[PDB]
Amino acid sequence: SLPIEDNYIREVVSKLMECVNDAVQT
Amino acid sequence: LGKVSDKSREISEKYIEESQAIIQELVKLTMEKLESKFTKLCDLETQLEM
Repeated sequence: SLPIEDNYIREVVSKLMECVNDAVQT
Repeated sequence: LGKVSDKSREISEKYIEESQAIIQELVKLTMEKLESKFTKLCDLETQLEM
């Protein structure tokens, strides 16, 4: 139950192919 | 780019077949209103002559 340092608490803490397949064709 | 262009050029045609299907509706929907103005005007064909 000893408090810890504050600077240690602050220390521990498929949509791609759907266009390519349509850009290769047209 | 040509692979775009003709691919676009058919899509424009897809709206032309749209657009006349709107236009041939207005040529319908005007006429009844024009009919709704003949049936009033043939009233006056009597009344003025009265």
